[PDB]
Parts: sequence; C-alpha cells; structure tokens
Amino acid sequence: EMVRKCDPHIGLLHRGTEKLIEYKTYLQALPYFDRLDYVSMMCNEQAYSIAVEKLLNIQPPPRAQWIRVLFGEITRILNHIMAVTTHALDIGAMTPFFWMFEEREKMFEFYERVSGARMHAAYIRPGGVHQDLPLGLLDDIYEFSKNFSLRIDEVEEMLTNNRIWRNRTVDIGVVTAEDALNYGFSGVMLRGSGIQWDLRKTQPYDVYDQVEFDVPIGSRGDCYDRYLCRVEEMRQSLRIIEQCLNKMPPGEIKVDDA
Amino acid sequence: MNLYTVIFINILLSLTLILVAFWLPQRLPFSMKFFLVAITFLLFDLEIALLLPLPWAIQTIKTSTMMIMAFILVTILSLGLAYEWTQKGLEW
Amino acid sequence: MFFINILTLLVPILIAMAFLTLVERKILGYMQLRKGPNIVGPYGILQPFADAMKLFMKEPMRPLTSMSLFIIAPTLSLTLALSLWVPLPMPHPLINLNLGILFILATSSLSVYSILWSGWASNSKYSLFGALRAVAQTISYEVTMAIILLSVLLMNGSYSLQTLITTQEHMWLLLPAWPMAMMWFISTLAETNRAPFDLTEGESEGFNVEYAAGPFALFFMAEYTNIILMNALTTIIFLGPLYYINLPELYSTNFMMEALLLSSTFLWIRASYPRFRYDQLMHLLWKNFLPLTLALCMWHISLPIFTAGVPPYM
Amino acid sequence: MNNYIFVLSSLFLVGCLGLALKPSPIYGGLGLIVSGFVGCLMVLGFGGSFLGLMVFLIYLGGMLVVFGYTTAMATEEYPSNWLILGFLVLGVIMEVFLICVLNYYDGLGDWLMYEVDDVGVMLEGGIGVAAMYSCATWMMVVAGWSLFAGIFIIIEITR
Amino acid sequence: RSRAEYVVTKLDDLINWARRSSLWPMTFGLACCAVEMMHMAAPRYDMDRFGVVFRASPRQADVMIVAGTLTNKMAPALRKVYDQMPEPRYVVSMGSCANGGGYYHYSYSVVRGCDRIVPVDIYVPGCPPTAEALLYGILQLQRKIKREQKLKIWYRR
Amino acid sequence: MWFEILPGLAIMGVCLVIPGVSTAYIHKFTNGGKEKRVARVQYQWYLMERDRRISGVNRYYVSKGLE
Amino acid sequence: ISAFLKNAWAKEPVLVVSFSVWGLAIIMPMISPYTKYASMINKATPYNYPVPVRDDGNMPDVPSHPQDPLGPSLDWLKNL
Amino acid sequence: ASATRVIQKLRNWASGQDLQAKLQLRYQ
Amino acid sequence: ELVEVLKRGVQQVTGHGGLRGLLRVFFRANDIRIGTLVGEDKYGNKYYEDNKQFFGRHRWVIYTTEMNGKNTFWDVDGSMVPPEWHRWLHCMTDDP
Amino acid sequence: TYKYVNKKEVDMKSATDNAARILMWTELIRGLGMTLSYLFREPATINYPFEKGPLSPRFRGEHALRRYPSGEERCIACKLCEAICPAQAITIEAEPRADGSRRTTRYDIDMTKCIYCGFCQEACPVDAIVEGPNFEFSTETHEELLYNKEKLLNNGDKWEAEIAANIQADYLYR
Ligand SMILES: CCCCCCCCCCCCCCCCCC(=O)OC[C@H](COP(=O)(O)OCCN)OC(=O)CCCCCCCCCCCCCCCCC
Ligand SMILES: COC1=C(OC)C(=O)C(CC=C(C)C)=C(C)C1=O
Ligand code: SF4
Ligand code: SF4
Repeated sequence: EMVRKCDPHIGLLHRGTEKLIEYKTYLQALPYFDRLDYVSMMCNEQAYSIAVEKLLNIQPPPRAQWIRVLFGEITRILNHIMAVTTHALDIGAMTPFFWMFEEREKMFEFYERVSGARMHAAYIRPGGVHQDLPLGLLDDIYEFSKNFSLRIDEVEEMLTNNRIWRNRTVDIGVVTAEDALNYGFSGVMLRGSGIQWDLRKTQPYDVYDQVEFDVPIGSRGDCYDRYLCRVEEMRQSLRIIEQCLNKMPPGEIKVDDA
Repeated sequence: MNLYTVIFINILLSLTLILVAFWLPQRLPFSMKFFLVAITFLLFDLEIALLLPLPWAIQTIKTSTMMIMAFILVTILSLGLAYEWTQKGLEW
Repeated sequence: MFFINILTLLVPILIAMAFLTLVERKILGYMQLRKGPNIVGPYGILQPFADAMKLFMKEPMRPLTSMSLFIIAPTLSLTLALSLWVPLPMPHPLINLNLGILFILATSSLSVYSILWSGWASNSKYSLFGALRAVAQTISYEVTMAIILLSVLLMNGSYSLQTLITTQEHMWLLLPAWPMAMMWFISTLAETNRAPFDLTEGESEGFNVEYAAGPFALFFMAEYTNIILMNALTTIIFLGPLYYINLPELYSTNFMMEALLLSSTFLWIRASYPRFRYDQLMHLLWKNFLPLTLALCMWHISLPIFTAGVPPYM
Repeated sequence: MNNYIFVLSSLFLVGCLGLALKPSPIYGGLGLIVSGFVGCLMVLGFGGSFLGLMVFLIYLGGMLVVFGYTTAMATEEYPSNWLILGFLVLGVIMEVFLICVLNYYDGLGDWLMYEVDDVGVMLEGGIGVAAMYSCATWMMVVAGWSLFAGIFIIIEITR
Repeated sequence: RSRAEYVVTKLDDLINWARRSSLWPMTFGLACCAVEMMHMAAPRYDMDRFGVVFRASPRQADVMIVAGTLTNKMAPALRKVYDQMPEPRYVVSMGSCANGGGYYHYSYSVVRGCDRIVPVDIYVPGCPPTAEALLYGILQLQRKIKREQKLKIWYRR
Repeated sequence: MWFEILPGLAIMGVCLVIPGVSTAYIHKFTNGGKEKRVARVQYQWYLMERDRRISGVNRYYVSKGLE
Repeated sequence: ISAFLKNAWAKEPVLVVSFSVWGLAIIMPMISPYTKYASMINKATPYNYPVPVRDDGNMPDVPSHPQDPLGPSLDWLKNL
Repeated sequence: ASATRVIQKLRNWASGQDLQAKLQLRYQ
Repeated sequence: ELVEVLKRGVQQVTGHGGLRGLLRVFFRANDIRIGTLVGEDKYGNKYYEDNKQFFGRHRWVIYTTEMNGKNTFWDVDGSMVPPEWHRWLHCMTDDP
Repeated sequence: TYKYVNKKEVDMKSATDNAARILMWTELIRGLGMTLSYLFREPATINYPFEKGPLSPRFRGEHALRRYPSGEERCIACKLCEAICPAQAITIEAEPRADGSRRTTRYDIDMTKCIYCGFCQEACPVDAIVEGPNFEFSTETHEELLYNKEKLLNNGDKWEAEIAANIQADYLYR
C-alpha cells in the first residue's frame, strides 16, 4: 500500500482543440474555450475574449466588463463547489455534494437565463457580452448570494473540522514554496504554500481592479490548507458578486465597432 | 439437533439462492506489516483465550489469586503491545 | 412447531433486511435534500424486491478464477449472518445456548474468510489488495471487539445472552460501561464494513469487484442482515429493553425500537462522515482503543471484587 | 442419534488426509478450517462446551485465518489439485475399508458420555479451565511468558 | 387464464418491470456531459428517485452512459468496460460529442461516435444534454425495456 | 417531507417484532401453556426429566398435591 | 512534569486515561471495605451438598434441624 | 418550509443557526 | 399544529375524487397534492399550479390515458404535453 | 489585501476541553446534527414527468425552421447559417424554385454534429432557423437524429406558437 512512483498518463481526452481552432474563425472558436475546462465554463471564455480584444486593441464597454466579473465570479463558486464536493465524494463524504449541487443547479439557471445554455453558454464573446442581462436577473443573483453563505457554512460544520477530514487531508501533498513556483503550479496550489499571487490583484483584467477582495493565502500548505483556501475564495467571490450587483453601470454590453 | 435443524435450513436457503443465481439467467508481499499485524492478532487471540475462563474464575474461592493472575496477564500482554509501539512496530 | 419458529426468525428478518436498504436509500436521501426512491411501488416499498429480481436475472459471469472459493464465499457470508440470529435472545431465544456470546463471537469471526476466499477467487489485483486490507481490520477490530465483551460478561456472570435480561432489570449496561458502548458501537461499525470504516469496496472499484448478480446479492444480503444483528446485540448487551415476565412482547417492542434507532444511526453515520485511511483505521484500534479496552478490561475484573459485586453465575 | 461421533471422526480423518496430500496452501487451509469445525463439534459432542468453542474461536479464525492470511502474501503462487481430490476420494472409501475390518471383528452410544453426574450444577468445562487461577496457576504463568516472549522473539525474525 | 402464452407474457412483464425499475448506471464521465449527469444525481432531478443508483462498478452496472468525447486512446477501454458488464446490459450515449463526433468530429483523435465502439440503445442530444433530457433519455430506455418480450419469443421459438 | 421514510421502517419494525413475539408464543404453546423450561445445569435437566418420568410423557404436564 | 501531563491530556488523551484506569483497578481492590466479601460471598454460595458428620459427641455442629442457632451464618450476606 | 414550529426548532437546534432565514425552497 | 398537518393529509387524500381516484394518482405519479386546475388541453391532459409549493414543483401536469390512443396511462412521456402548454409547465411564461 | 486561512496556553480548562473533544467525539456529534437538521427540510426534487425544471426564453434546445404567417418558409438560402456553424452541422444546397424565388432544396442539420451553440439562431437574417424550446428529442436510432428540411419544418410547425412567444420575449434584448 505504498506508492513508489506515479506516472500519470494523459491524452485520454485529447480531442484536437488546438488544431481545430486554426481552421475556424475567431467567433466560431469561442465555443471551444467553454469546453476546454467546462466546470469553469465562462472564466475560460474571458481569457480568449481578452486575448482577441488585445490583438484588436478594442476593449469591452463598461457594463460588459462588470458582467464578465459578475459571471466570472459566479463561475468561480461553481468550480469550487465542484472541487470541494467532488474531493469529498472520492474521500467518501457524499452529503456535501448533494447539498451544494442544489446551489450549483440554481446558479446554472442564471447561466441559462442569461445565455440560453445551462453550461457551455458562449455568452462572453471577444468584444463584450452577447446580450444584456435579462430584466430581473440581478435581483435573483442577489437572493441566492444572500443565502449561499449559510450553505458554505453548513459544508463547513460537516468537513472543516471533522475529526476525520483533517486526518486524510492534513500533511498530505505538502508542496514547498520554491518548488511550487519551479513546477509552474500557479494557482491555489501556489497560494496554499503561502506565495502571494493572484493575477487578479497583481495584473488586473476587466474591472476586477475596481472591486475589493482578499486573496486567501495559506500556510503549512497541504491538502487541508488549500481546501480552506478554496472555501475562502467561495467566500471572497460572494464579496465581489455583491459589489458587482451594487455597482453595475447603465450602458451597452458590446463594443460599438460593427 | 434443534440447532442442526436451523443451521441446515440456513445453508439450504443460501445454496438455493446461489443456484437460482446461476440457473435463472439462462503478487507482492510488501506488507510484512500485514503479516506482523496478523502475528499480533493471534498472540492477542491466544491471550483472549486465556482470559475467556474469567467469568467462571470470578466465582473461585481464592479471588485474590484470581485477580493477581488476571492483572498480571493483562499487564504483560499490554507491555507486549507497548514494545510494539516503541520500535517501528504497529506503525505499518 | 419448531419449523414454524424457523420461518419466523428467518423470513421476517429477511423481509426486514430488504426494508433496511430502502430506509437507507431514503434516510440518506432526505439528509441530502432528495426524496429517495418513491416512484416504484407506493413510497418505494416494492423497490427492494425490484433490484433483487434484476440482480438474480443478470448473468453471474464466472471470470476467465476458482469456481468454489467463488461460490462458497457468498453462501458462507449469508449462512453465518442469518445463523447468528439463531441464538439472539429477543424475549426468549430460539436455541438457548449456555455459551451464547462465544457462539456470536465465533460465528462473526468466520465471516472474515468469505472476504479472504472471495479476494483470492477473483484473481485480479484490485480484489487481492482489497481482501488483504479488509481481513486485516476485521480481525484487528475483532481483538478489541472480543475484549469489550469479556468486560461485559464479567459483570453479567455468564456467556449466555439470556442472563443479561436479568442483569438489566433495573438499569441499562450503558450507564455503567458506557465507555465501552461507544467502543462497541465503533467496533460494530468496523465489523459491518459500514462507512466511517468502509475502506474495502469503496469508490475504488474489493471483494465484490468480480461479484455480480446472485453472488453479489448473497453477501449483500449478509451485510445488511449483519448490520441489523450487530445493532441488535448492542440493543441487548448495552441498551437493555424493559422486560416484564407477564408480557414478553414489550421486551420485543422496545428491542424493535432501540434496534431500529441504532440501525438508523449507522445509516446516519455513513452520510455524515468521510471514510478513514487504511492505517488511520488500524491506528485507532491498536493505539487509541486497545489500550483503553485492555485497561477498562482490568477495571471490570476489579469493580466486581472490591465492590463485593461478583455476579451470580447462572 | 447414535455414532454421531464416528461419522465426525471419519470426517476429521478426511480433512487431515486432505492436509496430508499437501494441497495448494490455501485450498487446504479450508481443509483445516473444515476439520477444526469437525473437532469443534466432537468436543461439543462429548459434552465439552468451552473447550469446544475455544478451538472454533481461536484455532479456527485466529490461527488458521492468520495462516491463510500469510499464504496470500507469500506462497500464494501456483503451478494437480483435482488429482489430489481424485486420490482423496480413493482413500475415503479406504477408510471404510479399515472401518469394515474393525467392524468385521471387534457400537457407539453404548457409551459416549461415561458418567453423567445428573444432579450437578457445577459440572461443566470452563470450571476446569479456570483452574489457571486456583490450584493450577503455573500453567497460566508459563503460557503468559510464552506470549510475552513471542512479541520480542518475532520482531527480530521480521527485522 | 392458463393458455401459456398469456402466462408467459405476464411473467415477461415482471421480468421487464424488475430491470426497468432498477437500472444501475455507470458513468465513464468522459468530458463534461458528466457534470450534467452529476446534476441528475443531485437533488433537483434525483436519479435515485427513479431507481437509478448514483454510482455502480462495471460488474453490477445495468446501463453505461457514455458522456463526453470518446477519444481514440479511450476507445479500447470503453469497449473493455462494455465487455465486462452482465448479460442484460445497455448503453445510453449522452452528448453530441458521443452521439456523433460533436464539435470535435473532424479531429484525428476523436472517434466519430461511441456507436462505432459500443452498440448504443438511446442517443441523448445536446452539447451539455440537459439533465432533464438525460432523465428523459433514461425514461425512454425504461419504455424500451418494457416493450422487450424475451420469454414470449422463447415460447414462440 | 421526512414523513415518507416511515413507510419503509414500519415494515422493518413489524418484521423485527414478529420474531420476538413468535418465538415467545410458539414456546408457550409447544410447552403446555408454560414457558419452555431452561435446562442450563444437570440438576435442571434431572428435575425436567424426573418430571417427565413422573407423569404422562411430557414435562409441562405437572402432577400436584392431588397425586 | 506538569506538562508531561497537561499536553498528554490535551493531545494523546487516551493513554492517560488508559493508564489511570489500569492503576485505579490495581488500587481499589487493595483498599476497600468490601474486597473481603467477594471471597466470602462466593465461598458461601452452596453448590455441592453439605455432607453431615457423625455425632461422636461434644460437637458444636448444628445437630438436627439446620435451623439450630449453632454453625455459620450469612447475615453478613444479608443486610450487606 | 411548512416547518410546523417544532420540526423547525429541531432543525435550528441540530444545525445551530437559522435555516428559516436562508431556506432551500425558493419562493416567489 | 401536527393535527392540522394530519387534516391537510386527509384533505389531499379526499381531494383526488374517490378512494379509487387517488389510487390512480398515487400509482402513476407517487405524489398526492391538491391544486387549482389551470386548464385541460384538447389532447387529454390536466394542469394544476399551487403558489404555496416551491419553484420546482408549483406547476405540475397530470397526464391522461390515450392522448393519441397510445395506452399512455402507465408509460407516461414528457413529450406528451402539447407545445402551447410546454412553456407554462417549464415556467418559460407565467401566463397560462 | 491578503488573508491567512490557517495561520497559528496549555491550561487544564483548555486541555480538559481539548481532551473531551478527542475522548467523547464532540465535533463528530456536531456533524451528525447538521444532517439530522436537513432530514427535516423539504426535499428539492421535482416529479420529472409531472413537473419540469424551469427554462427561460433563450433556452436553445432543439432546432426548427420557421415559416411566414402566410405559409412561405422563412429561409431564403443565404447559407451563412452554414458558414457560421462551428461544427459543420448544417448542409444547405439551393436552386431557384419555379416561383423564381430562392429556396433550399436540401437543409440538413446533423444534430449529433451540432453542439447547440445558438449562433445559427443569431446569424439568420430572416431568422428562419431558431433554437426551439424542446430538449426532449432522444432517439432510438442514430439516423433519426440527422434531420432534413421536412423534419425541421415539421418541428417548426409543431412548436411555432411557443417559438413565436419566445422570440417575442427576447428580441428587444437582441
Ligand atoms: C471510576 C471511573 C472508571 C472509568 C473511567 C472512565 C473515564 C471516562 C471515559 C474515558 C473514555 C471515553 C471515550 C471512550 C471512547 C472513545 C475512545 C477514543 O479515544 O476514540 C478514538 C478516536 C480518537 O480520535 P482521534 O483524533 O483519531 O485520536 C486522537 C488521539 N490519537 O475517536 C474516533 O475516531 C471516533 C470515530 C467514530 C466514527 C463514527 C462516529 C459515530 C458517532 C455517533 C455514535 C456515537 C456512539 C453511540 C453509542 C450508542 C450506544 C451504544
Ligand atoms: C468530471 O469527472 C468525473 C468524476 O470525477 C470528478 C466522477 O466521479 C464521475 C462519476 C459521477 C457519477 C455521476 C457516477 C464522472 C461522471 C466524471 O466524469
Ligand atoms: S457534447 Fe458538448 S458537452 Fe458533452 S462532451 Fe462533447 S462538448 Fe462537452
Ligand atoms: S440563415 Fe436563416 S435563412 Fe439564411 S439560410 Fe441559414 S436559415 Fe435559411
């Protein structure tokens, strides 16, 4: 029962996404990005958007920027609910997944009522968003946000201090700070080791500069610490979502350059 | 007998089920710790076997010797355990 | 008559055994914000019978494996588990055995083989690794499981489960000896490979890996019957149901209530806790529990003597 | 029922013959676990109660199980087991051969329990095994030394 | 009644009811359509309610839901696992990526459909086929099984 | 709500009381209206068999002062 | 030494309790107002028939009805 | 909802916080 | 409190016509609840909406036998609901 | 601005507090309370056939080809729905109908190829091809999923009333 060497094999899901894009136009390659990592459906689009906007030296209108940060964060929650609850299902805790997949479900509905698709929206396009938010979404992205916290709190009362979660997670996969930068970890994995780097604060993109959030840095980096970090960004994203609802500007959602 | 009757019904019920099942649908011994554990298990088992007569031995007229004996057995085995916890034993 | 008394005490348990899976797939459900199975039949009552029929009909594929250490293993698992209900002392037992608890301890011990035999029989790596670890914690837990009972017996006076009904006529053995109840409950959770202690056959698919259809079912049935039996032993040894000699069924009525609640508890434990690591599990028994049990074992040889309470044999 | 014992005795010899043909390490473990079951019954057949269940409790699931346990770890390898089974049957009837001759010239139940001491409330086994703590407290100490010695002795063999 | 044909039909139905009420799926979870199935398992659309178990190993699985692209490297495996299931087995292709080839149909590493590697019984359409749609697809498998008449063909054969 | 887990339990409970009431009345009906005597030690058997030898061919039959 | 017992009671809070009991069971018997009774209460319990001796004479043994005031008594067991 | 005021209190006591304020049943 | 809970359960059982009528609703849906009947479409179908129930279950359709002569009483299908009433059921439009 | 998620005397009170936490499993009991609490909450599941999960007007669902109220099919075969389809799903070949007008002889959406992006809904100038609300079109055979003009036009006629309502609700937004 001891692992001497792990050689992960990859490509069981290689599909050609990088070659296929060369044969497609910029707007018809946007749907590929949603599929690249589809737990995080939109946040991925924003990266292509930004990239295509830079090449054109065009920037999205003010309302679109806030939207992208609004749905950018909602998407972060969606990913963390996936990562924390799926982590537990493999560990053996199954009730957190059902608790938070109901909240996920409710979020998907935001996607659907904004894009049309539950996931794989194609809403964030290279020049802003595709269509303004439906007349009424903001209010519901509030009711949900107003409550989601308690739902994160519950998971906590079940796992953060479980006498057993800690054991299987604490002091497992500790990664040094120097080694994390060396192997290009660049994520919570770095942040969990105590390196302070959030590309959202260091190199602001969209209007993530106009919001105020706290990066959840960690010490004694290990599976448990990073987890705590992911639960904390779920918390911090609710702080960013609140603001976006409180301060989203009247305006157009796509560049005016036909 | 009374017990036999029950038990053979018990086997019959199970053999009936397996049959229905089939008839109806017509090398590394790295963990010497594993072995180690298992050695301990019998040493503890055997010990249990020595402790198993204690319910009858409670009623023994001596009493003093009973407890003096039983306490010595439990203590010496526990020390065996203790030494399992001093070297790299029981730490799989 | 005696035959009729074998149908009762068996069928009734088998029918109840089926209704536990249902009350597991619904209590886990509502705890997780979901109705659970209610669409087949009324409120899911026909649900247990439905997959039983699906399981027996599906092909019992015999792997390209032994053919006996493969079919002996589920037969042994169901036979021992249903057998251990023979001496249980609900009101008055079916076959009263003077050394009854030794029968229950010995019969449980034999089930570890079924795991060993099934793992060797499958002849695939996942099965053998799972069986070796599974056998390890089962017998590891047996060692504290047995000592915890020996402490009990010494305060009961005999090995016969029938005596405890007379020992617990004034107070449950939980009040005294609660520290062991907890340790009996956790050990009952390990020996039925239920959740907190269910590393074998986890999301990692151990001895069901190659078992499908009828063989799957028999162990399967066995596990759940055990789930009840061990809970029932907790409900006789530590939670003593009130006994009135004039009306024997209030004993069985309360035995019914306490067994269902403690059976409900391991269902509730499963949904509530992540599974322990293989060594985490043995670390508990050999480090955390065995020293507690051996010492509290001595306290239970001393409590009788100096409190002049040596229990009456017979 | 009469001669219940001889039948069992015969089964015990069959299991020992199986262990003697040295079948595959774990297929025969079963064999032991079988005759251990059988011997458990016989001791329980002569009135023995505790001694009978002790073996079932200790040799059956404690030792034997640990035995196969190790078999899986080592000596689990494989290469005629059916031939062994075939010859096993050969000697089974051969036991009858011997049995026939014995019966040929000399009736169980005539006596299985020798004196019943019918009026007695302190007559079972386990009262005798509990003499480890009164009047036979030297067998208890030497057994204890062996177990204590075993923990120390085995750790070097592994190391 | 006693004319055997009737008796046979009734029996078959029972058999069909048992398999159709309790279908234990297994989710290879290729790609993303897996996320849309985890949603089915989740509380809004409980799969268990219908008798579908959340998870199952291949030995004990009645239906395989292929969610996601079946890439050329994973194609030998899919088959293995399909071939390692019981005699009454079924396959519900989920996702345009597995019904046909989907956005990645013309790629060099994607099999254009799983029905080229495993026989498929119900094809559930949609890039992330909606969880309700999978549920519709699982329910149509249940109507497909209900209609199957194995013993009556035995009797009439 | 949670109202529904009860159906299933009811059928478990009912199936766990049957056994205890059944075994404890098939004894009081196959032992002449009296609990089945428990022969734990030789003496309890003796009196049990002595009684058999006392009258009829069954122990529950209990001859009294009027004999 | 206080620490040897204050952290060992905070962390490792099993072996402490474990040993404590080991000892308390090794002491109570030595010091108790009842320990003596066990060997008596069990001694008294009459399991084997008490065979009567011949009355050669001059004996304090209870003659005739055992109820005679002479002999051993278990009033200690009573009102115990 | 439809807590009845006793299942709600068992719910509040067991959870340790007020779920009534942040319910799982979305309403108009 | 719970007695009113019990009266609500009794009214739900009495609500679906006779003992036989609720047995019919019981078997095909497995859920008994009473709601105002918003509409009955020409293909046999009956639609009920209850404001009190949560968003997921406040609108439900009880399917009818042979809506195109198919023996649909037991093999209920999602597609049976007509396109006009599909959006009302899925909450696409509040208006019936 | 950063925050330390897990960055960190021994008193009997403290220790006794900590030892009780390990000995009587106090935090484990805390976790059981949470699940018992929900057991009492109303389950969120919906009867799937009887009650349907809500989808708002933009839901893409299943392809349909609309027709003018008069009855003339909207598509005029400009074929840019084919041009912008990311998956190459739509195949269109056209010829002047005898009327002299421009119509598509063959319009084939391969739904297994389609990834339901909804750009075709976007691209059409006459808005002839629309993402219809229905999501339940699972089919026994692969061929049924391939759709020619007649199936889509038939799909359009069946769902036209709701498609018209959906486009009515969302056109101001577009
Ligand atoms: C004069 C007085 C003489 C007597 C003195 C007595 C002194 C007071 C009693 C002292 C002992 C009290 C506690 C005894 C049982 C607990 C023993 C124990 O320590 O648990 C082991 C483990 C510890 O947790 P861990 O953090 O892993 O270990 C830290 C140290 N290494 O804990 C665990 O891992 C537990 C894991 C449990 C998983 C399942 C949890 C289920 C919880 C619900 C059920 C609880 C039990 C219900 C019982 C019902 C009735 C039987
Ligand atoms: C996304 O990756 C996936 C998993 O791990 C995260 C799964 O466990 C599973 C299995 C989950 C279920 C619905 C049984 C799937 C489907 C999967 O693809
Ligand atoms: S179909 Fe759409 S969703 Fe399913 S896998 Fe292919 S891309 Fe991901
Ligand atoms: S775009 Fe609209 S109109 Fe032009 S061809 Fe495609 S469908 Fe017909």
